Amino acid sequence: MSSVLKAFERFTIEQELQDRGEEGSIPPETLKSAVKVFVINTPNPTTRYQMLNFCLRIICSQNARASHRVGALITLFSLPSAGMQNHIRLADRSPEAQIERCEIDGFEPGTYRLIPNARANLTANEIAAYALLADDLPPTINNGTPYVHADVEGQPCDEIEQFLDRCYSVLIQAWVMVCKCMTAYDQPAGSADRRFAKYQQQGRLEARYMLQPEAQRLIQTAIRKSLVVRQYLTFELQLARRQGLLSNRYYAMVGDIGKYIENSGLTAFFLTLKYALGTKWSPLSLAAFTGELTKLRSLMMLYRGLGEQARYLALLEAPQIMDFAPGGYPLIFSYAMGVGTVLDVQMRNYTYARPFLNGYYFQIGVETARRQQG
Amino acid sequence: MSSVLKAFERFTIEQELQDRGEEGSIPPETLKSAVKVFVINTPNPTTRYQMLNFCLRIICSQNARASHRVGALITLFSLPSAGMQNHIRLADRSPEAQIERCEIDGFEPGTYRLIPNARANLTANEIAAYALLADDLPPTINNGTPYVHADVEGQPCDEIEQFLDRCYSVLIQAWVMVCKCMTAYDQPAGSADRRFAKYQQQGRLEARYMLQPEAQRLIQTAIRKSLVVRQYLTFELQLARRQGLLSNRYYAMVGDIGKYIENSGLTAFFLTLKYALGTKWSPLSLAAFTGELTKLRSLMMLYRGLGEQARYLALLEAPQIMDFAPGGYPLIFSYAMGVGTVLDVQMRNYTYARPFLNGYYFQIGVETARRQQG
RNA sequence: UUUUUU
RNA sequence: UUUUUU
RNA sequence: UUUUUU
Repeated sequence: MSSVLKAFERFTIEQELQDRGEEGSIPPETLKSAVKVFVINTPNPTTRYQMLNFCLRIICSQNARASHRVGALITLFSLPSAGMQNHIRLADRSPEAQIERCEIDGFEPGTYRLIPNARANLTANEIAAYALLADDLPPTINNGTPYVHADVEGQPCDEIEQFLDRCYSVLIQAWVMVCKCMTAYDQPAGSADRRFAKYQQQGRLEARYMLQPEAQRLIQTAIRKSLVVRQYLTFELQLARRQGLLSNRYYAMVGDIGKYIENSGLTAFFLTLKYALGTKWSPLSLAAFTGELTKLRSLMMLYRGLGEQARYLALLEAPQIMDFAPGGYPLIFSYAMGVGTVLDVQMRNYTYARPFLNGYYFQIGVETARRQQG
Repeated sequence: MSSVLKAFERFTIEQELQDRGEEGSIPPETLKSAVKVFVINTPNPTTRYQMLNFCLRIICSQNARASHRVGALITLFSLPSAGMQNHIRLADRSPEAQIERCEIDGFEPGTYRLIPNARANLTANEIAAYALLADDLPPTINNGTPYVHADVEGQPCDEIEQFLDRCYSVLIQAWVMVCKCMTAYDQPAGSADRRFAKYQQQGRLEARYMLQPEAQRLIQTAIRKSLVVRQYLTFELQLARRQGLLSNRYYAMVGDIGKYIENSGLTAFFLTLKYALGTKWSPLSLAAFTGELTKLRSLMMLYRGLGEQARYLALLEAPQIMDFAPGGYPLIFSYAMGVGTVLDVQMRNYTYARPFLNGYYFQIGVETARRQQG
């Protein structure tokens, strides 16, 4: 019959799209750890280099609380700001944060101790705790500094332009690790290898401030296992896609790597799109099977409806990412892999063997490709 | 099925075009090095020749700060201005700059020292620093001067018209190096060879003021690794495409070389356009594969939407350049190369062998071409 | 009534 | 749940 | 990421 099929499609579409909710939903007000973020009123470049080393060590430290690592990351990714108050008021949106502003006047010389402002609210004890924290690197980190070349922490900085080189090499390493932070981990990544090669050859990444592979993996894990940091990263990426061609050097790098971050972890979805709705002959083989096809169509409507942040799924780990799973269309997925295994050799390195991979439809993908070619 | 394919196309288009943001986006206010640019109130041609040699040496110097090289380049490319204040207020737009105007009254005779104005704010110490900086050429630069013929720095200039010849030969060499500054480097470039031959034979380039190959490579690198300079270059090119046929000699040369600068580094994109959407028979072979085709169509919409500056991608290194990468359509790219390898012998010198180059589709390009011909 | 998979 | 490439 | 030609 026919009208049954039409009602079937309309039902699929509605049941998928109904998970939209309201965009301005203020979720339940849960427990939120108090975070202390460091703000520097006037642009003291030596203070900022000190703070960058401070926070990189905090994050690299092992005996640090999660709120400590979060204050560290939110201060670190917010150092290039001119007026840092109104740039931390950007993370202020995030519901899972109750940050308090720490008005830093400087560092006690030669040591990691802090020098608070007058209006700021700080006691010496927490300062000493921070100090004893800021020097606790794991034993695998060689030479007691996160960088590969130990002298870098010792290099003095009083000119804004050198601090900018240092800060930006640091942050580009950070974002490059964020790229595969939720997906590929505990593994030396050829992908991050190549992204680092590219950003060196582009002169944005300076081997003068390269970080050791283990410190890279460490900051990757440390940013993954926090959330307010990733909400702030998404705030930043959505600012960096809002600027025109005229931009800072920072936001430019931000967007350049965001072009790699976006659409993270939805690989099976997009590969199915590519090797079934891209190759003009897939319904030529899978024409009977409209369930998966309307499934995918619903998924695309959902994607576009989700908003601009739809690309930051695996980053924000919002619930919706479960939808696009390849379980919702295993036959078309098996065919898409059976195609990609011959229309690409690079894809043969994908974890495409799934529990629900149809063997015969993968075989049909293979044979269709080999007939297209042979 | 069909409606799946239609939704697929619409989704591709939207996901590509949504990266537009807002044209007037004022990015995050990051750290910006203070730049001192030299302004000459009244048209003193001897002062301007002195300043041109001053800045060319500064840029060629090795022990100079980045803010120094930036002040140098922004003064150099802004010497032909009549009222230099309101021509530096053009670079004033750029967010990554906080330039301060240096009201120069002249040079102390026989030396590189500067003579400030009354209202200007300058101390002797920075003047001496500038002086000791302005004479620090690398050892590979022969004869202690950037030019090939040493006497040129010694040639006195009091008449505007000679200063103009010198200045403009300098600047045309600069722009010719800018042409392949982000793309092809650390290599003697036959392209810059031919552009220099052309601009000599056109009488715009004067072998009297030719610069040595190594000094060329040096200024190329020095302009690449700065950004505010490239934002100012783009300001200039967008002024030079706004004048009619009636123009100065300067802006005319500017635009003439901009016709080579524009659409920089997007070569794979345009070659795919040329050898797949140019040759009227490519869908004749690749008709099934509509994914890449709608991909390209989205790319073109994005290009046109980006604005007039869309041609200055690799120059401005704005984030968007990542989009047009040949990774987003490897099969059509392999076919386009398999075609261009027979419909052109010049293209055989392109770095077309990519990791994701399909061998069989390159082979199909080759065979289709050889059947068209044979 | 329920019962596989994600 | 994730996993190739840019 | 880039890479031929004008």
